[PDB]
Amino acid sequence: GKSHGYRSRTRYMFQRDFRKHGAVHLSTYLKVYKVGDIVDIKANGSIQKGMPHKFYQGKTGVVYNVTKSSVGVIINKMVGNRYLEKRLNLRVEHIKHSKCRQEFLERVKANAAKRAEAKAQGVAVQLKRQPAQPRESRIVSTEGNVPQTLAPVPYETFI
Amino acid sequence: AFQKDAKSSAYSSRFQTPFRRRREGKTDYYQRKRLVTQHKAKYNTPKYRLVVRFTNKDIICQIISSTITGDVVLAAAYSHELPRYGITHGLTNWAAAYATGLLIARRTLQKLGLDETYKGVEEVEGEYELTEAVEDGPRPFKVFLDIGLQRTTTGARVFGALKGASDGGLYVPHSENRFPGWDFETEEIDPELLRSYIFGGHVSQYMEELADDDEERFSELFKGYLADDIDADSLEDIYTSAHEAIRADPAFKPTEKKFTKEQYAAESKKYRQTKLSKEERAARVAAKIAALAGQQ
Amino acid sequence: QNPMRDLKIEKLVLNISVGESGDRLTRASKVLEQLSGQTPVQSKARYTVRTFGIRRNEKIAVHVTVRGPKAEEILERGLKVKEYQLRDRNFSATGNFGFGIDEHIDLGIKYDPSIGIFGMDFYVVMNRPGARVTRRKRCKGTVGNSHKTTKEDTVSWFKQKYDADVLDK
Amino acid sequence: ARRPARCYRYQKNKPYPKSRYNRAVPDSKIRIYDLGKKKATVDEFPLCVHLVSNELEQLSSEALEAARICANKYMTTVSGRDAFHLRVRVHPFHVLRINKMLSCAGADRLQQGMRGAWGKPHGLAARVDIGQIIFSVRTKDSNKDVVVEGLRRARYKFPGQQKIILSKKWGFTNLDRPEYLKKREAGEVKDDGAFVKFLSKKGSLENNIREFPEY
Amino acid sequence: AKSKNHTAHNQTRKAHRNGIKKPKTYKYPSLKGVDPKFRRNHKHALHGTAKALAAAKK
RNA sequence: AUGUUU
RNA sequence: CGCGGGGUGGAGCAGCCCGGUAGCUCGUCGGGCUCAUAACCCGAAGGUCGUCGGUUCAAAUCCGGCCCCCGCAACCA
RNA sequence: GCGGAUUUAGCUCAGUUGGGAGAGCGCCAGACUGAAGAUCUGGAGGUCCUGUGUUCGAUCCACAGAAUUCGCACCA
RNA sequence: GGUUGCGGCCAUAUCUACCAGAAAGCACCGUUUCCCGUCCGAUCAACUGUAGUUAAGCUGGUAAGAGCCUGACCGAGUAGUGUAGUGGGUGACCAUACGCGAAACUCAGGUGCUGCAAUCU
RNA sequence: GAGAACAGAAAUCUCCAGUAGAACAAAAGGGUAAAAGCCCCCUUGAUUUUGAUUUUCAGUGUGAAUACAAACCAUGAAAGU
RNA sequence: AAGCUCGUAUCAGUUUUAUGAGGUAAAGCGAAUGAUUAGAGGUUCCGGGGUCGAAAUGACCUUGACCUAUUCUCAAACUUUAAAUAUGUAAGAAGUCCUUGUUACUUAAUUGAACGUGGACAUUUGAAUGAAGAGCUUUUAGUGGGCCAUUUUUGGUAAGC
Ligand SMILES: [K+]
Ligand SMILES: [Mg+2]
Ligand SMILES: [Mg+2]
Ligand SMILES: [Mg+2]
Ligand SMILES: [Mg+2]
Ligand SMILES: [Mg+2]
Ligand SMILES: [Mg+2]
Ligand SMILES: [Mg+2]
Ligand SMILES: [Mg+2]
Ligand SMILES: [Mg+2]
Ligand SMILES: [Mg+2]
Ligand SMILES: [Mg+2]
Ligand SMILES: [Mg+2]
Ligand SMILES: [Mg+2]
Ligand SMILES: [Mg+2]
Ligand SMILES: [Mg+2]
Ligand SMILES: [Mg+2]
Ligand SMILES: [Mg+2]
Ligand SMILES: [Mg+2]
Repeated sequence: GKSHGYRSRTRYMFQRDFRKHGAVHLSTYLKVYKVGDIVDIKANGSIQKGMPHKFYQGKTGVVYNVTKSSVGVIINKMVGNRYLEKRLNLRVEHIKHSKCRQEFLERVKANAAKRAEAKAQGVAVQLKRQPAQPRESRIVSTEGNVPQTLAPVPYETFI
Repeated sequence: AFQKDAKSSAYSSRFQTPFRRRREGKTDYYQRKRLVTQHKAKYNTPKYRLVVRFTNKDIICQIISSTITGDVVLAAAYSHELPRYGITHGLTNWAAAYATGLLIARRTLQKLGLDETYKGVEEVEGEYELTEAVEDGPRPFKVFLDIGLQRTTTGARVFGALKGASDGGLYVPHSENRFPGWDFETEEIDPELLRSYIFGGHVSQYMEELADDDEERFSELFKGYLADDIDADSLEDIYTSAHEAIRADPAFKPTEKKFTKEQYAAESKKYRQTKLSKEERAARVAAKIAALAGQQ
Repeated sequence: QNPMRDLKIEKLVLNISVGESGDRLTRASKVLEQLSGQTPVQSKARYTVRTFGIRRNEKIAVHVTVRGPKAEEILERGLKVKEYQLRDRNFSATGNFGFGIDEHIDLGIKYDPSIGIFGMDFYVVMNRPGARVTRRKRCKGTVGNSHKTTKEDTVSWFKQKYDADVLDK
Repeated sequence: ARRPARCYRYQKNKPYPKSRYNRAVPDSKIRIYDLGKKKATVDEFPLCVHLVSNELEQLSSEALEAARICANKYMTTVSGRDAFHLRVRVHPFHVLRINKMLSCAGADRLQQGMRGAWGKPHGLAARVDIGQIIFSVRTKDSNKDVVVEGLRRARYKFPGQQKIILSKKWGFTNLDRPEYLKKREAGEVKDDGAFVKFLSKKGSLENNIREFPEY
Repeated sequence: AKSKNHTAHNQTRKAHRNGIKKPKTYKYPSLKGVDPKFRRNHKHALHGTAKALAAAKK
C-alpha cells in the first residue's frame, strides 16, 4: 500500500550536510528571535524535537510567539486556490534569521542618509533602485589590441 | 610507515574533525549547550557561569557570559592573588578554592554595585544555605556553577569554590550533598566538617599527624610552612584573616606589568620560527633534486 | 642522555581463565587474591560457542591488576619460576610482555588441597613517565613517537634489569 | 528461447543493475573482457584502434560475447595470439526483464493478462551512448589492417551503427603518441604491469626519487 | 470495470480562474498561540496603559 | 508352554 | 462469560472423599531357573504428585490465583 | 501457471528455543552355533539438496535457486 | 609576540614523519591522613609546589608530504537543461535558434583566523 | 595488528590503530561518539487540568506528533532535561 | 445570479534585485556503499599445496587470500560535487529614527519584551511591467466515466495498451 508518513520522502532533506554532523554549534542557541522577525526554516536532522514538517523546509515566515526553546512561525500555505495561515512551533535549531530583508534595512538607512544630505546640499534624491540599464557608447582602442581573426576548426576525433 | 599509521587518503578526506576545543579535550559542548542556552523569551539576558578550573599550582575562578563573537568575562579571580590576602601556601587546596570563590563573589558584587546588600555568610559555620533575595530590593546576582570536565565528587575543591562564592553573596543554586562532610549513608551534611574544610582543618590535621609521625615527610611536604614559621594551629586564623581582607578589599589590584607588551612581544618574537616563503620552499626542493647529480 | 624516558612497570595483570564457573573458579579467585593482596575481579564470558561449556556472562575467569613495588615483587617471583628466560616472541610490538606459569604452589603457600592447583598468566605493561597524558579526562593526548615503548626497548630493559636473557627470533 | 534483440535494442527503461533488490539475475554471456597478449607492456603496442558506438542503445551480453569471439578468432588466426591486446570496454550491467506469457491454446483461461506484468530477469545488456567505445585493441602499427578487419568482422554482431576509429593515443593510455614518446624519453614513465605509471611533480620528493630515476 | 485513479489535470486552471489570493494581512494580528504568560501580563500592561492615558488627559 | 533350516 | 470434571515414575491408574504419607501393572536394567526362550523367582533404577502462593505441632491431599484438555449452557457495543 | 507442503549416513525418519547432527532398519566386526538364520554387543557412516550473505557459531536464526509431490486451473 | 581560563567560526585548524621551544604559563611530575572512587590512588578524589623534567603533553617550524581550503578566459561555454520550428533522420537519436549553465580534470596559491580576561625575559 | 600456561582458528587478560566500517526492540530511511551507543545510580514526565498548533485535511474526525500555560514530581552539584 | 463596501485606488499564472531551500539532469568511482576487468609489486612469519628437506617452510615451483600503487566499465531504491526549469520570502508611512509611560511577564538592576504618548521625514512613499478597479458576502445549477498532442515518465516486446 501507499505510505505518506510525517517524514516520508525526507531521506535527503533531513540529512546532516556531509562532514557537518554531530553537535549543533552554540551560535544557533545564542541567536535571539523577536516577534515579527523573519526566519527561514531548515530542519536539523539531528534535533528530532520541534522539527518542522517537510513542507516547510525552505519556507520563510514571521515569528509570532517566543517560548523557552522554540518560536512560533507564521507561514502562508497554498491550499487549493487560496493561502491559509499556518502556525508552526519550531525549535531554534530548525530556523535562522532571514537575510531577505537585511539588504532592505540597509537600503532604508542609506536612503534616509541620502535624503538628509540631499535636503542639505541641494535638490536631488533618486532613491529608487533601477534595473540594469543598456550600456552607453564606448570607444575601444586597438593599441596593443589588434583584432585577431579566428576561424571554425575542422573536425577531428582525437579519441 | 606502519600498516595502521599514516591513514589512507579516503579516510583523511572523509574525516570530520570535532570542534577545536573538543579535539583539545577542554570543552564539553553537551554540558556547555545546556549551561549557556537562555530562555528565548528574555531576548538579551546573559546566563552567567561561575567557571571553576583547577590547573596545577593555580585555581581559576571566572564569571563568564556568552556571545556569538565569544565568551566575555565579567569578573575573574585567581588563587595566585591570595598572597595579597595572606594565603601563600596550599594555593590549590580546598581552603584556597573557598577563598577564591569568596573573592570572585565579592569582586563581582562590588563591580555590580551589590556589595553592601547581600553581604553573604559573614560568620561562616559550615551550614548549607543559599543567598536569599532581600525583600523589596534587587534580586541577588545569579550564576550557575561550571565544573568543566572535572568529576562531581563529594568533597571536590570545585564545590569548595562553589561554597565560597555562595557565602560571598552570589546566588549559586546548589545542593549540599557534594560538600565534604555529607554522609552518603544518610541525608544530612556535617557542618563542623564543612567548616573545617573551609578553614583548612584537614590540612592542619595532616600537619599535626605528620609532625607526630615521621618527620622526614613533614619536612619535605610543608617545607615552605616551616621556612615561613607557620604552625598547623595557625591555619584557621590565617584563612579567617584572608576572608576578612577579601571582604575588605576585593578590588583586583593588577600586577604592575614590567617589560611592556611591546618588548614582551619582541623578546618572544626572537625565539620563534618563521614560515618559509614559497620561493624558499622551491629553492629547497631544487637543492634536494640537484643533490642527485647522479644517484647519491 | 634521557631525562625521564625511564622505562618502568605500569601494571602487572595476573589472570586465571578457568574453563568452568564452579568451585574451581572461587578457588582460583582466592589463589590470585592471596599473593596480590587485593580483591580480584571476575571476568564473565561473552559467548557460548563450543568446546568449553562456557555461557554468556558466566564468570569464567578472574584477574587482578597490581602496581608499584608489589607488582615488581610479584613479577620477580614469577620470573624466578621461568628462570629469567623469556622468548623474544613473548614481547609485544607496543612494549609490553608476558608469560605463563603452571603449578603456582611452588612459591609461597603450599599445595593446600582446599585450594588446588592453578596455572597463572602474567602480563606486564611497560611505559614511561607521562603516560597519564593518554589516560586523564581533560586534554587527553597521544604519547609522542620517541616516547613510545617498543619491543626492542622493552627487550633491552628486561635484559639490563633482572640480568635476564631473551631467546631466538 | 531467447527473445530477439530488437525487443531490447533501445534504452527505454532506467538502468536496472543486479543489486540487493534483484538477487535473481542470470550470468552474463561475456565473462572475459581482456584477451590476446594482455600482459604486453605499453611500449609493445603503440597503435590503438577503437570500435565505437554511433547510437544510444543497448548491446546484449550475447552480442558482446559473439563479437568478442569473432574479432579475437580472426585477429588470432591472421596475426597470432600475442600480436594484440583486445579489451571489451562495455560491461552488460543492465538487466533485461521478460513478462513470460505461456504460448498455447486457451492461454487466456489460465493467464491474468497485463495484471502483475512486472517481469523476471531475462538477460543482461550494456547501455552505450553515441561516441562510446565498445572495443579497444592495441597492437603494433604493422598490424593495423588485421586489427581493423577484426573489428569490422565483430561489428556485424552488434545492432546499430559502429565506427572503426584509429586512436591518436599510445595504446591504452590517455596520452597522444608524441606526448607519450616525450615522457618516455624524459624518463617520467615506469612500467608497472600491462600499464604504466607516470611521474608527477607533486608528492613526496623521496618517493619521486625512489620511483622514476629521471634525475 | 477499471477507471482513472488520479490526476491534477485542470486543477491549476480551476484554481487560477478565481485566482490564488494572498491571505489579506491585517495589522494587530491575532494572539491565538501566543505564550499565555505573556498574554496574561500583556492584559495588565494594556489596562495600566489605558488607565494612565485616561488619567493624564487633563 | 515354545524353540526356525541342514 | 458460568458451571463442572481431569493433569501423579517412561506409559496407564490407585492413594485425594478431610495430614501420619507416594503405591499397582506394563515398561528398563542386573541376577537366578532352562540346552535356550517365554512364563516364573529375587533385586535395583525410575515422579516427589500440571505452575506458583495461601492455611496447617509436621499438607500431593484441604484454599486461592494461573497453564492445558473435555462436556453442558449463555451471547445488544 | 497459482495456493501449499517436504529435502538429514544406503532406507525410514527425530532434530530445531541463537541445544548438540542423532535413533532404528541396513553394512562391518566380534559374540552364539558344527554351520546358517534369528538374536546380542561395539563401530564407522553426512562435509544436513546446491550457491551467497547476517549472526560469536549454525540442519537448525537466517537469501536466490534446485528436486519431489498434493489441491485449483472455471463461464462461454 | 608566548602562555593560560573561557570561547566563536569548526581541518587554512585534521593526519604522518622529523626538528626546535628563552621567560612565564601549562604540563608531566612527588605523597595517601583527610573527603572520595577503584581489582589496582592506573582513572577519579584529596595533599604538597616540596623531590625532578621539558622526555612526553602543548606550541611552532619543516615536508616537490596525505587531506583540507581558495581562485582560475584550466577543462568548458563542454555535459546537462528552459523555450522554438510543417528542422534532419525509417528509427535510434541528432543538428540549429533565443537563454541558463555544471561536475570531474588541470594549474596556481594557502595550511588557522579571531573575541573576552589574566599573566610573561 | 601485536602479545600471555593449559588456551588452538572462537574463551580470559594487555597494548596500539580504529569518523563509527558497531549499537540504538522491530521494516527501511534519517540521526547520534566525553552520545541517542555500553555499564552503573536514582526514579516514575508512561502523572493532573483544559486549551493552541503540525501531518493526513473538507483545513472535519481519528491516529501520531510539536510548543506553551497552570500543578505535582523525578533526576542532577547545577544549568537544565 | 443577487449584489454590498469602497474606488488618492487595490493587486498580479510576469520580470528584476536581494536572500533562502532542493539532491533531479549531469558528473564520480586511482572519493564512502554496492557492483566490476586486467596486469604489477610485496607478503614463504603469505592459508598453503607439490617437491625435497632425515624433517622445518628451510631452499625452491607455485595456486591462492590479503595489502600497496595502478587499470576497464556501472547504480531507481549509491554518492563528495551538482545544474536548468520549477519554488519560499522581502523591495516601507501597518516604514525608519529620537525621547520616555504601563505591566501581576522578565532582568542582578528601568534590564529586556509587548503595547503605547509625544516629535521628525510626500516630487522617485524607496525596483520593472500591467491593472474594463479592488475588497467582501450570500445562495444555487450542472459536474464528480474523460480523452488527445509536445515534453518528463512507470509497467509491458509492443499496442489506436
Ligand atoms: K553493426
Ligand atoms: Mg541537503
Ligand atoms: Mg519523542
Ligand atoms: Mg556533565
Ligand atoms: Mg519502462
Ligand atoms: Mg480474449
Ligand atoms: Mg481505457
Ligand atoms: Mg472517476
Ligand atoms: Mg538333509
Ligand atoms: Mg598517582
Ligand atoms: Mg585528580
Ligand atoms: Mg622535546
Ligand atoms: Mg599537499
Ligand atoms: Mg507550435
Ligand atoms: Mg552522558
Ligand atoms: Mg496512522
Ligand atoms: Mg529523491
Ligand atoms: Mg545519471
Ligand atoms: Mg456518472
